[PDB]
Amino acid sequence: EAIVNAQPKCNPNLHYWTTQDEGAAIGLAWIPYFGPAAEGIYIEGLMHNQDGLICGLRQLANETTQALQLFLRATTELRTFSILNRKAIDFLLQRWGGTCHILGPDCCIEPADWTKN
Amino acid sequence: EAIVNAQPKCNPNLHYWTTQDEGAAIGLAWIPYFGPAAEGIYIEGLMHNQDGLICGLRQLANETTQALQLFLRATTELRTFSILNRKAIDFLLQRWGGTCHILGPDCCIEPADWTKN
Amino acid sequence: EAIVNAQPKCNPNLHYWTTQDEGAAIGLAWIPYFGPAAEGIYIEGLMHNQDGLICGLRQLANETTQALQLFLRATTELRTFSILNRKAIDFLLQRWGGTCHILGPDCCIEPADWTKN
Amino acid sequence: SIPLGVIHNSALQVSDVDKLVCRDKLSSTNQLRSVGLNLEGNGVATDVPSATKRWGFRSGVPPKVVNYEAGEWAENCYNLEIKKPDGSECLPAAPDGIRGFPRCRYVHKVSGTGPCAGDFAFHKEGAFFLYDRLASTVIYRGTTFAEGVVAFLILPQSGYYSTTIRYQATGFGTNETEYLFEVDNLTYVQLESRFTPQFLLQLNETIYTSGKRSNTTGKLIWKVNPEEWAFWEXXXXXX
Amino acid sequence: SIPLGVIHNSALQVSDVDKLVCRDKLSSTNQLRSVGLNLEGNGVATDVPSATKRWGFRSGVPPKVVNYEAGEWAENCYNLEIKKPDGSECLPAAPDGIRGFPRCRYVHKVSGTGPCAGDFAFHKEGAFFLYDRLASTVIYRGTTFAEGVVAFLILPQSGYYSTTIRYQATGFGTNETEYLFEVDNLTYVQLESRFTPQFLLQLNETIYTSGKRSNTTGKLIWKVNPEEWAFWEXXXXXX
Amino acid sequence: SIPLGVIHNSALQVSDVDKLVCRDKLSSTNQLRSVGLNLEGNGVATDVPSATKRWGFRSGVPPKVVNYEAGEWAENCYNLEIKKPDGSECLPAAPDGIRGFPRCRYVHKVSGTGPCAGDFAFHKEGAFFLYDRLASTVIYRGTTFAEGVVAFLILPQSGYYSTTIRYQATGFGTNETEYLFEVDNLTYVQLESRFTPQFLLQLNETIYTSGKRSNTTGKLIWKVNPEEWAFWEXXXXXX
Ligand SMILES: *[C@@H]1O[C@H](CO)[C@@H](O[C@@H]2O[C@H](CO)[C@@H](O[C@@H]3O[C@H](CO[C@H]4O[C@H](CO)[C@@H](O)[C@H](O)[C@@H]4O)[C@@H](O)[C@H](O[C@H]4O[C@H](CO)[C@@H](O)[C@H](O)[C@@H]4O)[C@@H]3O)[C@H](O)[C@H]2NC(C)=O)[C@H](O)[C@H]1NC(C)=O
Ligand SMILES: *[C@@H]1O[C@H](CO)[C@@H](O[C@@H]2O[C@H](CO)[C@@H](O[C@@H]3O[C@H](CO[C@H]4O[C@H](CO)[C@@H](O)[C@H](O)[C@@H]4O)[C@@H](O)[C@H](O[C@H]4O[C@H](CO)[C@@H](O)[C@H](O)[C@@H]4O)[C@@H]3O)[C@H](O)[C@H]2NC(C)=O)[C@H](O)[C@H]1NC(C)=O
Ligand SMILES: *[C@@H]1O[C@H](CO)[C@@H](O[C@@H]2O[C@H](CO)[C@@H](O[C@@H]3O[C@H](CO[C@H]4O[C@H](CO)[C@@H](O)[C@H](O)[C@@H]4O)[C@@H](O)[C@H](O[C@H]4O[C@H](CO)[C@@H](O)[C@H](O)[C@@H]4O)[C@@H]3O)[C@H](O)[C@H]2NC(C)=O)[C@H](O)[C@H]1NC(C)=O
Ligand SMILES: CC1(C)CN(C(=O)[C@@]23C[C@H]4C[C@@](C)(C2)C[C@](c2ccccc2)(C4)C3)CC[C@@H]1N
Ligand SMILES: CC1(C)CN(C(=O)[C@@]23C[C@H]4C[C@@](C)(C2)C[C@](c2ccccc2)(C4)C3)CC[C@@H]1N
Ligand SMILES: CC1(C)CN(C(=O)[C@@]23C[C@H]4C[C@@](C)(C2)C[C@](c2ccccc2)(C4)C3)CC[C@@H]1N
Ligand SMILES: *[C@@H]1O[C@H](CO)[C@@H](O)[C@H](O)[C@H]1NC(C)=O
Ligand SMILES: *[C@@H]1O[C@H](CO)[C@@H](O)[C@H](O)[C@H]1NC(C)=O
Ligand SMILES: *[C@@H]1O[C@H](CO)[C@@H](O)[C@H](O)[C@H]1NC(C)=O
Ligand SMILES: *[C@@H]1O[C@H](CO)[C@@H](O)[C@H](O)[C@H]1NC(C)=O
Ligand SMILES: *[C@@H]1O[C@H](CO)[C@@H](O)[C@H](O)[C@H]1NC(C)=O
Ligand SMILES: *[C@@H]1O[C@H](CO)[C@@H](O)[C@H](O)[C@H]1NC(C)=O
Ligand SMILES: *[C@@H]1O[C@H](CO)[C@@H](O)[C@H](O)[C@H]1NC(C)=O
Ligand SMILES: *[C@@H]1O[C@H](CO)[C@@H](O)[C@H](O)[C@H]1NC(C)=O
Ligand SMILES: *[C@@H]1O[C@H](CO)[C@@H](O)[C@H](O)[C@H]1NC(C)=O
Ligand SMILES: *[C@@H]1O[C@H](CO)[C@@H](O)[C@H](O)[C@H]1NC(C)=O
Ligand SMILES: *[C@@H]1O[C@H](CO)[C@@H](O)[C@H](O)[C@H]1NC(C)=O
Ligand SMILES: *[C@@H]1O[C@H](CO)[C@@H](O)[C@H](O)[C@H]1NC(C)=O
Repeated sequence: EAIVNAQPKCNPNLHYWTTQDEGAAIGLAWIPYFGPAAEGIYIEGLMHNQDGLICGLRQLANETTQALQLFLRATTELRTFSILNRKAIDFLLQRWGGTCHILGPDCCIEPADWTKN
Repeated sequence: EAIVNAQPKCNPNLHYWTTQDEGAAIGLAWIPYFGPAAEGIYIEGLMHNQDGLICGLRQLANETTQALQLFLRATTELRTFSILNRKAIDFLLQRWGGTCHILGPDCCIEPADWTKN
Repeated sequence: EAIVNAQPKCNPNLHYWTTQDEGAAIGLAWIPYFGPAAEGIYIEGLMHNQDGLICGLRQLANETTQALQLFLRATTELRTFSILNRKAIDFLLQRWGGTCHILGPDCCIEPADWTKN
Repeated sequence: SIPLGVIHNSALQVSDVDKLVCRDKLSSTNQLRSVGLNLEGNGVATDVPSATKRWGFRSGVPPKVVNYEAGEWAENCYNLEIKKPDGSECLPAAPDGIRGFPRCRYVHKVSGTGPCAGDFAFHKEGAFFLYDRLASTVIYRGTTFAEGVVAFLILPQSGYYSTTIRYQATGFGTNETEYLFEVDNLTYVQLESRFTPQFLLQLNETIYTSGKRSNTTGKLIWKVNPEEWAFWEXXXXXX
Repeated sequence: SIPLGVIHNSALQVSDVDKLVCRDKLSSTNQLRSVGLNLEGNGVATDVPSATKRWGFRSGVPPKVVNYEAGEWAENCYNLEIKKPDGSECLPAAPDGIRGFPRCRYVHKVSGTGPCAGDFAFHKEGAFFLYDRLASTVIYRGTTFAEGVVAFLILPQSGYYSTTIRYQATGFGTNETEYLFEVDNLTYVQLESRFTPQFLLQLNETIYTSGKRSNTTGKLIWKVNPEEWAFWEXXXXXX
Repeated sequence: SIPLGVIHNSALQVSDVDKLVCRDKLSSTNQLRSVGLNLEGNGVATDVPSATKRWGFRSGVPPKVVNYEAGEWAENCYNLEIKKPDGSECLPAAPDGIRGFPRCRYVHKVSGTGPCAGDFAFHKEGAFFLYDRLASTVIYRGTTFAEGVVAFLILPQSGYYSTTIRYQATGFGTNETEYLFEVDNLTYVQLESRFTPQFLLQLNETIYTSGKRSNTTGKLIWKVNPEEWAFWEXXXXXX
């Protein structure tokens, strides 16, 4: 469905921290011996509520909790790192798990430029 | 090949335990603080030997052991959680690892509804 | 790009050790109780510098280090076992992550044997 | 199924597995992201008395940990050192590789005692304790964390200043818990929910500059006469 | 390659990688399942003397663990507390997150001594020790487990009662091992393979009700005069 | 992005994500391989004084580990037992499941002392410490390792003899480190970079056969008068 924000409040701005995707370091900063300590490996950013995304995210995370918790109850893995990779595999299985019927609704094959030939 | 049961005996019935796939809990049972203890997170089921599946499973597991053990000898991972995901990735690579030749035997693309157009 | 070897030296020969891919053991050697100890689970091989592969590998590994290190800085996983599986998933997403436009440059679908029909 | 967030028609939505939309393109794992969002942003009370009441001890439930890649700067964080009346630790040591939450404006360090009738401390509302890119279902001893939740989504194709506010607690985890804001090791201020972090900081500063600290060897406690907005928008008296 | 089970033509089969059948549809990871099946169902002897003879100590082989998602209710399980004659533990403590097998009708708790000429206890027939959704190649101290094997397959698109039977052992892991069924801390019954769990339970009950327990401070041992079906279908004499 | 090696036009190349070539076929995960290659093969100095100078102690950086599937037989390996002057260990014990490098012709076991002004020992050039199918960013105590780097690639669709050379060190990890080659527990030879492993072995053998060992209870140290190719192609004097 669509995400409906049912929280008492919503901070519309998002001051976020994360880690850089690669980001070839200046000179020798990539060597662990010379690199930054654990506290200084973060990049920061600011995101506003365009398209109401921020507030939606806050609801989305809330709504995720239940399902996530149930998953974590069923797993014997102490630390779970594989949710996103499993979701990517499921994305591929949804489209290409079976034979693709061209022009079908569950087949993502476009014979448009082949039609004009 | 086909699975041939070579065991001295076969319990044809399968009283099984497992964990629920999500299964949105009644009310607040999903919160770990309120949820069931480790001993009470299991669902139970009974499966009979239709199509001779049960007995076959017992052979299959037996036959798996060797291969599994060899795998576990070669891995440095203390706990292996990735066999099924690797098998899914291999399933996708088998079909879509290379270019798909329509009408070919190793291409799972059906231009049937496109043929009648 | 292409791999340019910029090392002071290159051992053109590669005396390598690894673990066998399955390799159904002779008799009962697959049982851990009877199997080899940790020190005797390796196979050995010798590879020469045909097509200049060996030297290239030595450069490739060197060139990988930076990127690898940055990755290991960003991850909270103590031991990373998933790089190759993630790369396979990325291989599949590159080709089949979106709808496939037949005859397009980013679609690996060949309607050749279907063209002659 | 764990919900997955996707941007459709200029709005975030939860994607349904029972619906294949070929328009969405997932070209690499870089498009997939896990996100941690603090309860602070939903308007929950962040004062120590209110925050602690959302946590409770329980046994028989194995702890669980899940990683997340990006997080939100927090106004309020918490760091607990709780022991039983006999001195045994109430919370487990942080497991290897679990560090405190990386961005906290105020770290509420609470030290005290409680019954701790449970092997682990869980969130009574099902939320998570957010650490450095790891979210746990339980509280670790002496490790800074924020209350938060995790979301998963598909992307389409000044400086940092931290201040530590120290508290003393008795009866931790019960309905008769008592809290003291610590000015120094012998000066304390009775605490209630009304006290905001900046208010506590200014109380401490004026107590120091006005000499109201304990100039004796004993413990001095201050109760304050009176004297609903979100942050992003020997006893004696003080009147 | 690790075999994968698939249902073809109303029968389970092992799928061959050297064969692409487009008919099979794997639409999600939910179709893939790992399964643990107990040796009990293959007809192996489950009495303690027979079961123990299938395990042995060995060094130089690192232990390995693999998870499985579903398991089978077990009639017989085992729980070992073995020490060397000098009192040092023979088996390693259970690693974090490894709990006992979740469904056992009878748990054969064995305590005793043996040489234990090996760093770990392995299955001599290559089988696995089944724990709670984790299968190990080695036995963990004081942790309930069942003997079993693991299978992997692709799906197509009363209550629980447990009873603990206690044993004492000497010379564990050798060809001269001796076992005693424990009635109480001072009453024991000589054990052999013929003794089924229910038979042991009724022996214990009649010994208790008939007063045949040790009414002294010494150890009393009972040998029984005599007095091949599967479950799913101071010495003295007792004759 | 982590580079991936692929064989194109009879030559190895780094594949660019910004280029889809449909000709490449990845039919199974067996085609993907991780490889460990020793710095030895790039021509780096392998003598203990030179090798140690490439490692250094640092704090604040969590250690990291990545696995690799295949490795190269090494001429030179290293095994460190370093302590501070007060006897506290300078390196952490090997974590569970991390064994020494599996193929070493010479293992340079170094024991001694140094300041060790850092929580972990890292490679100053960013290389990795190669263990048994695991590469770490830090050195583990008493565990044999080789200096190396890791590569990832897509495949297209005599015996083993090891010798241990023992050294003593003072001021480990500084610019005034001192090394002694150990002949026995009371006989030592002053060491410099010029000394190759076979040269040290023959020095030891001739010292033993010529009786130049310490025939007293004291420590005897030998300095040697003089008396750039790669391997694959009480003091006194010795002149
Ligand atoms: C996702 O987002 C939703 C919405 O924001 C959150 O919903 C909250 O859920 C919790 C419980 O899961 C609710 O807390 C409960 O409130 C009940 C009634 O509310 C009292 O307080 C409100 C003021 O907030 C008054 O208006 C009202 O009249 C009540 O006085 C209580 O009865 C419950 O009590 C239980 O706990 C107490 C504390 O120990 C015990 O003493 C009781 O015996 C009893 O066990 C409980 O406190 C909360 O009100 C909900 N908020 C809203 C706005 O609806 C989700 O929690 C959130 N998900 C996650 C994972 O964070
Ligand atoms: C998958 O399924 C198969 C079939 O059920 C199982 O096969 C069993 O394999 C084990 C060994 O791996 C076999 O055990 C061996 O038996 C040999 C001969 O059998 C004796 O016992 C039978 C009664 O079962 C008699 O009929 C026969 O005449 C023999 O007297 C023994 O010689 C072997 O001895 C070894 O171990 C003993 C015990 O320590 C030592 O004293 C010896 O020196 C020697 O080392 C061994 O015991 C068993 O018979 C097989 N069963 C069947 C029905 O074939 C697989 O094990 C199973 N896979 C897994 C992983 O569980
Ligand atoms: C991938 O492959 C490349 C190429 O082989 C490797 O490159 C080496 O990189 C390291 C540093 O990362 C270089 O070492 C540095 O050398 C500087 C100058 O070189 C001196 O030595 C050479 C002889 O090799 C002389 O010709 C020259 O005149 C210099 O005297 C030094 O100034 C640096 O000093 C730093 O460390 C020292 C030691 O503690 C300190 O005292 C200093 O204060 C300073 O901090 C440094 O030693 C090396 O020269 C490069 N080799 C080549 C051939 O270019 C990569 O390292 C490799 N990648 C990986 C991951 O292995
Ligand atoms: C930091 C990056 C390098 C990687 N991405 C990301 O992590 C965010 C970048 C922004 C937009 C996101 C949709 C993705 C959500 C975001 C986030 C972080 C923390 C809490 C909530 C949300 C913020 C992480 C994208 C590109 C960005 N430049
Ligand atoms: C428990 C579930 C929720 C999930 N599945 C499953 O685990 C079994 C459900 C049955 C049929 C399976 C083929 C799959 C094998 C099965 C099993 C369990 C233990 C030992 C052997 C076999 C039993 C697990 C499917 C759907 C079921 N309702
Ligand atoms: C050992 C195997 C069973 C598996 N493979 C492999 O590991 C190598 C076999 C050779 C060729 C490779 C391209 C792949 C690189 C190689 C390697 C090993 C160590 C350092 C550097 C390189 C050597 C591993 C392939 C097939 C081989 N027969
Ligand atoms: C706290 O809870 C206990 C539970 O029995 C109750 O007896 C007591 O009166 C409560 N006290 C307060 C302050 O609510
Ligand atoms: C305050 O008390 C703590 C705990 O005993 C102690 O570690 C700290 O040094 C004290 N601070 C001062 C300023 O005395
Ligand atoms: C309290 O005020 C003193 C004096 O300004 C200052 O040194 C100290 O850090 C303050 N304490 C806190 C917790 O802010
Ligand atoms: C001295 O002690 C008194 C009583 O504790 C206190 O009120 C005062 O602030 C202290 N400082 C002074 C008197 O300067
Ligand atoms: C047990 O095995 C040992 C092995 O040497 C042998 O000496 C002994 O006679 C055996 N005893 C039995 C009861 O088979
Ligand atoms: C039996 O002995 C065990 C081990 O010493 C002890 O823990 C247990 O309490 C005893 N039981 C009785 C009823 O004495
Ligand atoms: C033995 O019998 C007594 C008396 O009925 C009972 O209390 C006890 O639990 C029994 N022991 C076992 C191991 O069944
Ligand atoms: C008393 O002791 C004797 C000898 O141990 C035993 O046979 C009997 O069962 C015990 N109980 C009695 C006599 O009631
Ligand atoms: C070693 O480095 C220190 C760093 O201050 C310096 O004082 C000293 O002179 C150096 N010694 C050598 C042998 O280079
Ligand atoms: C040499 O010294 C070491 C360390 O004290 C000791 O373990 C070893 O046994 C000694 N070797 C001889 C031959 O005395
Ligand atoms: C040194 O020589 C003696 C005598 O040949 C030999 O026993 C010993 O192993 C040698 N030591 C080393 C480190 O090679
Ligand atoms: C005896 O001792 C001397 C002095 O340490 C030494 O040079 C010699 O090699 C030793 N062996 C002999 C004299 O056989």
